[PDB]
Amino acid sequence: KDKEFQVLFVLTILTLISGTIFYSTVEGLRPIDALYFSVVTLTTVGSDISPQTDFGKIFTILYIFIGIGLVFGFIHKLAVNVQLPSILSNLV
Amino acid sequence: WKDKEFQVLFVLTILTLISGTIFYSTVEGLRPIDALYFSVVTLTTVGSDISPQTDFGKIFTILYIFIGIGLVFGFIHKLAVNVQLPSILSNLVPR
Amino acid sequence: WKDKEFQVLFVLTILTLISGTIFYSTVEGLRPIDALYFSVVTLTTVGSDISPQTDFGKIFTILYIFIGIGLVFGFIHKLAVNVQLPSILSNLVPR
Amino acid sequence: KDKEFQVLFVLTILTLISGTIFYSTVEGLRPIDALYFSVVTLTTVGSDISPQTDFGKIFTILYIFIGIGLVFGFIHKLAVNVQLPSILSNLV
Ligand SMILES: [Cl-]
Ligand SMILES: [Cl-]
Ligand SMILES: [Cl-]
Ligand SMILES: [Cl-]
Ligand SMILES: [K+]
Ligand SMILES: [K+]
Ligand SMILES: [K+]
Ligand SMILES: [K+]
Ligand SMILES: [K+]
Ligand SMILES: [K+]
Ligand SMILES: [K+]
Ligand SMILES: [K+]
Ligand SMILES: [K+]
Repeated sequence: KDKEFQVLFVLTILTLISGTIFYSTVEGLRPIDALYFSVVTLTTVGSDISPQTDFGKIFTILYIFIGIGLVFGFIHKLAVNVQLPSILSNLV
Repeated sequence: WKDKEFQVLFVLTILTLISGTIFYSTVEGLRPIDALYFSVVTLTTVGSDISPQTDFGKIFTILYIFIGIGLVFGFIHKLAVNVQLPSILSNLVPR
Repeated sequence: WKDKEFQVLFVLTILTLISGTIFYSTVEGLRPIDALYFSVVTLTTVGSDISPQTDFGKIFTILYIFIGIGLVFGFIHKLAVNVQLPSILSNLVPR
Repeated sequence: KDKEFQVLFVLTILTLISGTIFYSTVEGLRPIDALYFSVVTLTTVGSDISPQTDFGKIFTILYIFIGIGLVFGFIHKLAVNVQLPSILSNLV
């Protein structure tokens, strides 16, 4: 029972939905490719493509500053939840 | 204005991004918007789909990376703790 | 063996990298060494020069990123504090 | 006077030298491009190329695990030293 995790999850999903909508409508990517671009951008993995429109470039700059902190907060909380069963099985 | 460290990191981040925009548009021939995009994705460690083509560009980018990552991520951290986190919390209050 | 959290993160990291090696060599057709390279650069956030071409590959990679980054960086942190830092310190002692 | 910073600097330079030597001899890159590859790898910015030899791929995997922590420790210490004059000029 972790409302902090639940809220971070919601915020992450909503942020990825917004990017998917944006890149699929403004940059003309298939939904899966718009989601992929959004994910590799906010996780800092990085893309092998870039936006073609000035609007898309500006959006991506702002999207990084809006979303990078949240995404890494979520990744951290996710890691705690995913590794804890193994830690506890190896402890008590 | 309450957190002076945040104020400094913000100004330094803006100046760093202006410097990169000027550099890449002059030396690497990018349009200013593409030079700003390149600077942002580089200093946040996202990475661009392109890379510098000139030796000057490569050397500058190495130095810009080392100095710039620390500042931009210091700014992102302060933005998260001083702006985004309080805004999220406020927006979760039932009214 | 003294730090059980480090032990768990190490094993989980190895299993995660084996899973990626198997996945990318089967679904994306990469040689195993290229699948391992891709998995490593992806989960450390370095990023590859390539990207998945199949929709299965794209979906898997999104999930692998979210689960894998946290584990691999947990491992890197533990490796730094429990192995690399004590080794550096020991190697700086005049004898 | 910061021996911690001095040591991190030395370790970083030696690590970048080793990568420059490796990628310029094994992967046939010009020195500047071997240094660039080493830097964007350890800082996690990422490269638009990859090693062509199996030896180079294996080396890069190990190089990441050997060097990423040190490089980020250095980047942090560098940031403290670079921003402190501005903070202090804005304070005392
Ligand atoms: Cl178990
Ligand atoms: Cl422009
Ligand atoms: Cl192979
Ligand atoms: Cl001053
Ligand atoms: K990338
Ligand atoms: K690329
Ligand atoms: K483009
Ligand atoms: K990239
Ligand atoms: K990165
Ligand atoms: K890359
Ligand atoms: K990257
Ligand atoms: K990159
Ligand atoms: K290659």
